Amino acid sequence: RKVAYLTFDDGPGKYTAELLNTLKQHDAKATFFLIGANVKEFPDLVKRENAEGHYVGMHSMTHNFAKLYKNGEYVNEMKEDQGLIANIIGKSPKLTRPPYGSMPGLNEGLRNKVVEGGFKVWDWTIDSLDWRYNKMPVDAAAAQIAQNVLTNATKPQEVILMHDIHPQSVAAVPAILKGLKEKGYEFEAYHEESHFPVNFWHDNRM
Amino acid sequence: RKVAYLTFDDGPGKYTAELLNTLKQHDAKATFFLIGANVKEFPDLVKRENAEGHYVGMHSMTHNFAKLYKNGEYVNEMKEDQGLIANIIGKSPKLTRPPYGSMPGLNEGLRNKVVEGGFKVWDWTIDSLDWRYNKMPVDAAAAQIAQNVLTNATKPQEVILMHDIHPQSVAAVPAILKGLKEKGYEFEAYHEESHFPVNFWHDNRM
Amino acid sequence: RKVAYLTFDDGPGKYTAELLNTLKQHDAKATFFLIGANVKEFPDLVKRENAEGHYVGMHSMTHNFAKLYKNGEYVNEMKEDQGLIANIIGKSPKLTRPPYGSMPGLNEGLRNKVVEGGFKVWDWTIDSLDWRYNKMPVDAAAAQIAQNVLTNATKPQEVILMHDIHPQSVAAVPAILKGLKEKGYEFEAYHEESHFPVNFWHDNRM
Amino acid sequence: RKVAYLTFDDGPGKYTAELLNTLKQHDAKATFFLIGANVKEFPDLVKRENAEGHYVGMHSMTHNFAKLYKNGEYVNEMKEDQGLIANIIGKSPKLTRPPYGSMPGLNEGLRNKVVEGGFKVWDWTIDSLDWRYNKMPVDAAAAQIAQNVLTNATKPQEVILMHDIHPQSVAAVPAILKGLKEKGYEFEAYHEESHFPVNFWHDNRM
Ligand SMILES: NCCCC[C@H](N)C(=O)NO
Ligand SMILES: NCCCC[C@H](N)C(=O)NO
Ligand SMILES: NCCCC[C@H](N)C(=O)NO
Ligand SMILES: NCCCC[C@H](N)C(=O)NO
Ligand SMILES: [Zn+2]
Ligand SMILES: [Zn+2]
Ligand SMILES: [Zn+2]
Ligand SMILES: [Zn+2]
Repeated sequence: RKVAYLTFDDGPGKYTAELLNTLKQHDAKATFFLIGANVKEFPDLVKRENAEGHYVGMHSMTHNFAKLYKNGEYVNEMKEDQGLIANIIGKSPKLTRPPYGSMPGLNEGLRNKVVEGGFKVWDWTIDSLDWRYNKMPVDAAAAQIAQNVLTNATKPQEVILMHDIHPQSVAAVPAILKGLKEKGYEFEAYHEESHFPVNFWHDNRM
Repeated sequence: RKVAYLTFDDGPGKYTAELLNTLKQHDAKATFFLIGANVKEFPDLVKRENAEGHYVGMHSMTHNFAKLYKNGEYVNEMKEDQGLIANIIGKSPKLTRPPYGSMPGLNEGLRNKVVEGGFKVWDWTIDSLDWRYNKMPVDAAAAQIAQNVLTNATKPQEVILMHDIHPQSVAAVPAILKGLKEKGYEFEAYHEESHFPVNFWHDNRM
Repeated sequence: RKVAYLTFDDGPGKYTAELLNTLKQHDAKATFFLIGANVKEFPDLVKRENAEGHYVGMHSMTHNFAKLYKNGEYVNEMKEDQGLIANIIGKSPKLTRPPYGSMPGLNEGLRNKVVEGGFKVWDWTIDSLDWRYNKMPVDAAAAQIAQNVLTNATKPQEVILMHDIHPQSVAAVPAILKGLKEKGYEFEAYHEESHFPVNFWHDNRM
Repeated sequence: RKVAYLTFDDGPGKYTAELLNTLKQHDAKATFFLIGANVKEFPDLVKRENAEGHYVGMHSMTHNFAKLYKNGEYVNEMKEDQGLIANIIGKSPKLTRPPYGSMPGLNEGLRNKVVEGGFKVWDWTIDSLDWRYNKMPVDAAAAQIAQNVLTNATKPQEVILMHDIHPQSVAAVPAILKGLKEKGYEFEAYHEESHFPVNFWHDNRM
């Protein structure tokens, strides 16, 4: 069967509640990788995301490339983010989504620490390219983003990269949600017990 | 709708003519990001690149991370470079390719200065890793470099990072051209009028 | 009669146990040259290497070129490393593998002292270059590293240089083990009584 | 048809005349790559080799790995050696044979200088392994060396690596001369107008 994993990064943000409504209204479950600072200021949205059956994973504290990878703080930031999230939803998530992807940032050393810290790493198989259409008219932008993901949806499993801190991104989702549904896809959240590898390194320990 | 953008960096140099010839035989256009000192040493090579339908953009004067980013010479160096190139081909190009990529060197300040200067910044979506294959037979280095490229071309647009200043890179170009062409790609040069953002910062102003 | 001597340097490490299993699974014997710091921290892995029919040789304490060769600490470091290994496996190995190879580091003075100390020296006849392949997907890297080795196996004896301290390296070994066996090689460990010279200096006293 | 290019390195030496006799009486042509100091001390042998129709190439001045490749003195030494030989045989030879082979020593920069200085570079396709049997009974040693090349001779063109500064090598030559002669090989010397590439880098400019 075809399963589609919508993933949303850099949240929560001010369009997240509209997204959570749009998703719920189509009974569609998704995954959110949250930044620590946005977890601090939107505890409600965090609690709601988990409450409406979506997976709530980490996307670090600083979203800073040099700190995470060059200064080796990745796993440390993923753990601190994990704590903040656990304080709200009462579970300690294991799935991380690397800021800027894992390639080339997540070197062999840091990949051991992730494995040793108990974390998984997910990248994506489709880039919605939503960041291109920023600060542009929302509906035109969103329609293009929609077509971006739909025409690249070909494989039995797909992990789609989006950003709910962008209006054109959240606006893109309704057209994506059932356009993908007719191609036979279903919209699941990530489940830890059903982990399968999706990382640029093809590193199957994560 | 598929378009491959071969880009070659740190040229011109002693293999560039052989590469320019390979490009010509295949009627393939591409893009060159030049270092200022090589602009001055091989001024006729520059002419010919632009004369055969390739884009000529800048890749700095010093290629020195500390000077470019920590000290913020970037926009200066790309301007100086631009001037040299203009004096030879007439055009003042706008596109720049950052040494060592934009991430994390081009901070928001420099990025502001870039867009303020009218300049533009390209990174890449495929890294051929061509320059690292320098301690094996050239023909075998070229085959692994071609394979790297051919097996990552998937998106409707691909910006392929290469260097025309290593023999194994230029030797890879024939295999790469034939392979991608099998995959339905066209080999156009960058066009100024037809710009779309391609950078690690996801900053669509540049 | 064709024999392939897989040698693994700078271990033991965190992929070593998995390497030991893959070896064991193909009924294959190999050689390990160990650094002093890792013999101390992975003593079990050392005993297992020996216990499972592999040769356990030295690869110094510091892996530092200036201390080993410029300051002449080579024989000292190999002796200290020898002591550490013997406290674990109960025999004092004589074969050493020079960090960075013997050329040009092991000058005649040090080569004389090596000879006067009872030590043997092995360089290699095939460089897998496996450690250089740390910036691509691990399976892709392993396949190219396999290719490197398979295409250079031409002589009845081949001493292949690898590193069991990198993920892409241990992943390459299955394809190497299957290609070379198909090319007719057998995978033996170094035996001290059967010593034959393999060094860049063509010095057959080592 | 089959042609065998016997090449002898590091000479001339004290068995060179005995080899030149062994060659002449078997109506056999060869190639000698000479060290500058041995050219200085054996002008007769140098003159004789050319006078008797063999090719006389360079093998550098110091035979020092670090000087040649790391300090980039390779081409300088081949030119200084070229001068010495030209003063004897009245022509300036173009073919050089890299001490310790060209891999990895002859990097891309140096391969350009060799190309720009007008030099060619030959490695070999067969290593006689003659250095292993040094200071050993000449008779046994020579027989093994003879077969070493014989068991590795399969291709229409073969460049055998030998050393006429060793007794066991020169003694091996008679037996080699008859194994190859039976396989249909002919023993021609290298001649410059018929140059074809034989180098570990597969750099076909050399
Ligand atoms: N607005 C996008 C900035 C960062 C994009 C990058 N792909 C990432 O870290 N997504 O979570
Ligand atoms: N190993 C240093 C990186 C150099 C390559 C870099 N990607 C670049 O600027 N190419 O043009
Ligand atoms: N310059 C890289 C050093 C690694 C290769 C070297 N031959 C070695 O020490 N192996 O153990
Ligand atoms: N007696 C062997 C010393 C040098 C061997 C090496 N293969 C070489 O440079 N031959 O010319
Ligand atoms: Zn992000
Ligand atoms: Zn560059
Ligand atoms: Zn080592
Ligand atoms: Zn030599």
